[PDB]
Amino acid sequence: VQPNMVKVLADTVVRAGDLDEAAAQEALKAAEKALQGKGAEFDYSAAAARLAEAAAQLR
Amino acid sequence: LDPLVIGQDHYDTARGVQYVLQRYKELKDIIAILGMDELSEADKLLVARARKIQRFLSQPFFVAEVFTGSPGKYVSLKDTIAGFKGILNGDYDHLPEQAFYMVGGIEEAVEKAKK
Amino acid sequence: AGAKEIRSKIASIKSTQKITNAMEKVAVSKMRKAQMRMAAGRPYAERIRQVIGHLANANPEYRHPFMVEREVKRVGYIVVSSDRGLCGGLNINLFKSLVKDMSGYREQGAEIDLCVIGSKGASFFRSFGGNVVAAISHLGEEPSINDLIGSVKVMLDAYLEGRIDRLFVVSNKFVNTMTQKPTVEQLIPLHHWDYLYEPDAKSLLDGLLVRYVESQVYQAVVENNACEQAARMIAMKNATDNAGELISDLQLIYNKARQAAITQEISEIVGGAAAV
Repeated sequence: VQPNMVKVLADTVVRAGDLDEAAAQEALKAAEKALQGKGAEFDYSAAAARLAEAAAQLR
Repeated sequence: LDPLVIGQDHYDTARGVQYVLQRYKELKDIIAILGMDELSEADKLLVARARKIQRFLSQPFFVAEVFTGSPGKYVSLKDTIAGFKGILNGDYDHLPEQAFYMVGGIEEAVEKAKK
Repeated sequence: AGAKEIRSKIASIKSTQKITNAMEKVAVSKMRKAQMRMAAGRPYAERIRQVIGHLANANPEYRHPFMVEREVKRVGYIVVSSDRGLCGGLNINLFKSLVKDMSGYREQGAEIDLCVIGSKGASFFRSFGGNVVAAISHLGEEPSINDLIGSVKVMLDAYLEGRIDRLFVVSNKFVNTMTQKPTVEQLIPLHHWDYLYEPDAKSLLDGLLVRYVESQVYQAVVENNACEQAARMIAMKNATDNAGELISDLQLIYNKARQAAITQEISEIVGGAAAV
């Protein structure tokens, strides 16, 4: 509130710990894992370059 | 193939099958390039019915038992009309596509689906 | 070879060209639907930022952990990606920028945690070995902010527990209908009258900041959807144009085959008539 303006910064759904925690546990559970990769791979760059050049031949 | 020679029910069933098959022919090439999921709700439903109709047109013949291994089937005009009207009207949208191939009358498709 | 099969190829490609031309207009319509949803989210976030800025200045006695930087070796990223394909380089250019910035931290000896939105991002980390800590996928073309609560909370708790030192969101920015720019944006490390602060000003801050980060992630997700439809419009325009070239090449081959068939038939008619 202000002397010449009023704002209600609403919520789409009730925000409470019992509802809030279930979504976080589901996000942790939904993280599919098949291989424990180091994240230090160089392959990302080779495949990115391969596809980026292919996308240029397409136009 | 005239309503004054075969009646309106047979004529409409025959033209209904032809309309569905003609529409599927122009959608077939799209699915091969973009896939079935890129089509509309109406097209997805129509393609499933067209593939069922296409298989329900098949029939084992007594003179062909030497090639097919399975026994021959004789299907009357009323049984034929009832089967195509049911597939066109959606009475078999729940049956799998494979249930209509080489069976005979429409009840044989219902029985094959359970196997 | 035969003039019959060439006509079938021309018809097959012409049927395909008709639907790719239709999909371009569909992508534009969905792009306009996304642009109005981007504009509808702006009046909330700008007011929360205005309130946060005033409260943090009016109450110097408290500084929320999000407003102070810890110079340590562990970082987090929220990656926004599409679920569907048919995009003219949208995910490829984004992953290229992600890998470019991630390498700076890998080389500086810092560890990295990842949060993933969309099936294309999940497939990239699943195939290359990324250590994803939270994931979500198959969201609608019109996403709801309540679906983001879980994925954002997992990333916020890790910062509050001191496990993450800095958090960034990676997504595409809508520069104009023809241009989508891949970007990495920081999140967590953010008139002379006071409010009455009915509940504790410190308590209000601890709540308003969480709503601000979620509103930034939601705006990034909605803007990425507008970029996805713009990338799809361009991709279907190019697919329509490439089909036109294939039709043109086949038409020249067909005309050459048409002329050869008439010439051969006349050779056979003249040859047979000369022997009779």
